[PDB]
Amino acid sequence: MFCFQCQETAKNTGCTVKGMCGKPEETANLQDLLIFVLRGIAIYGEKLKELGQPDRSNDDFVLQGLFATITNANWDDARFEAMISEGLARRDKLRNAFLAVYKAKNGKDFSEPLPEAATWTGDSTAFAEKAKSVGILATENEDVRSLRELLIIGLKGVAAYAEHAAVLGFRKTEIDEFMLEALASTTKDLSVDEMVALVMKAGGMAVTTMALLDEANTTTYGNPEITQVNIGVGKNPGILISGHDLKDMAELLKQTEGTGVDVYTHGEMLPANYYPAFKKYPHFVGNYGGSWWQQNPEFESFNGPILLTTNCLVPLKKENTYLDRLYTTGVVGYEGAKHIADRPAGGAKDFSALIAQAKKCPPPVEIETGSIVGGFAHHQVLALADKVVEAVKSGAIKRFVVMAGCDGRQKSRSYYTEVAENLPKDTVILTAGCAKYRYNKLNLGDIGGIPRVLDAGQCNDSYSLAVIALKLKEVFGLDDINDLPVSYDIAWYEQKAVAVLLALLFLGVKGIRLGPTLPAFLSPNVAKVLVENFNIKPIGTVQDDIAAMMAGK
Ligand code: SF4
Repeated sequence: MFCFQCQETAKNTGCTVKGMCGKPEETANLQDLLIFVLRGIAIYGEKLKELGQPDRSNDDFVLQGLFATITNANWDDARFEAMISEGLARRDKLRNAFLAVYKAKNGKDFSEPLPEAATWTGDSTAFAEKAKSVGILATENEDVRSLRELLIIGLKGVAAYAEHAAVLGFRKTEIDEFMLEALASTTKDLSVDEMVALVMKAGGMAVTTMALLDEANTTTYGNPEITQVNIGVGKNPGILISGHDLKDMAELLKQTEGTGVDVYTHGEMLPANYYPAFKKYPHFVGNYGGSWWQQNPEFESFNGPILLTTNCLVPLKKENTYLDRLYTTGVVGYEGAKHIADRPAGGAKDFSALIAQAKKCPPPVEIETGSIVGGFAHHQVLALADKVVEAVKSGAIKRFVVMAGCDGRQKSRSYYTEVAENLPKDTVILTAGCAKYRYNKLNLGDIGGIPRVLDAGQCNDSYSLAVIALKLKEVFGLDDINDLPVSYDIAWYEQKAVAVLLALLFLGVKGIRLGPTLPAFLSPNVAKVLVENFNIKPIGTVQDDIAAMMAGK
């Protein structure tokens, strides 16, 4: 196999036998075949737009197909076979529509050479073998491979956020059009300038999509606000909801109300605690456990059903017993886990089986007590702008350090904890995404009532951090966002984090430290471009990086 799209890729080079995440050969290869079929859809969908007859009927299928191939999203080979088969059928529908429109506009049959992604077909028995030859290693030039895969990796991150927006009824044609432009581009022979421009365009579409998801989430559930979140437990059976999808949360809360089953969040659902629409339910207890990579023992000890709305779902250990109460939904899949089907238009998912099972379960094991404070998204922080700016001006707050992003399991990640612990006491950490779990249960206190860790929310709520930085740029009358007293020490893990990074590069943020290692999918020459254009940096020692950041370097 060959996969290198996440931080934990083997030898920081590529997973070749079995993924470090657990993804086996067969699954990895099926994901490659799905992306190949998506490129085929893209080739005809882009041509139909160019002819003036765009067909948007595959928008959601494309988002969902890309999302299903994100790290720790979907482990169910039968789901990938179904998506490949359905993708071939959708592709051929687009092909036949394109052939007819082309013939009408040109007075002759289409006869131009097309990439294999546009024309190959087979039944599911053919998938495993074909999959071997249509993966990443089919592109041998290292710079073409690097810029095509960087584009697809950021694009999948954008697709995940676009899917959450779409679930909530928010869509923009430019996003779905770009999915096909970007996919199709990876079958074309393009100059380096053209390939780099597409990656930067992906960063601008990450800005568009992150803004759209921020609009979707806050229009539907309110602006996040300062909240103290219990991390202890109650004495009722519960359901634990994990991943990122807030509409699933809204429906689970409504369905569990009055049933005697409590709701708990996990992982990237912690920010559901911050939204006014959800704070109104008394049976919403708080947040259980820690980061995604700790979920085997914590899903076990939770005792009730667990609902994965998105990644990260990690394979069970052999001694884990919770498969019978593990539920997937959305693009998530796992062999042997019960899947909650998509809601129909104008309808709701049905979580009744989780509720019935919960009542047969013991209450959660308490693994810690106390609280986490959060809800500092853009409306809440701008509400405090005068106090924050006074603190800057008085020197009470010397610097902000953005430590947003995505966590993972490697030991080197203790760096982020150590940076948080060792930063001077007149600094404030800004965070979003599960990278927060390296430092959100410390006792760093506050500065004149402003907490020293400000959690804006999910990794997508890195959007709020950019909005805050742009506002402060204007308040301080600066010509360059980089001259703010803000440093960026971002942790990444999978493809959403990469989308966030590309958004920040599109916004002109330079000097970012990215870790705990750099992507395997940057060739030497592509790494150099990003260094020359954006001064991206690897992490160094805790003491060295703190001292450089405090100097604005
Ligand atoms: S998703 Fe990450 S750990 Fe899993 S196979 Fe790909 S690079 Fe390896």
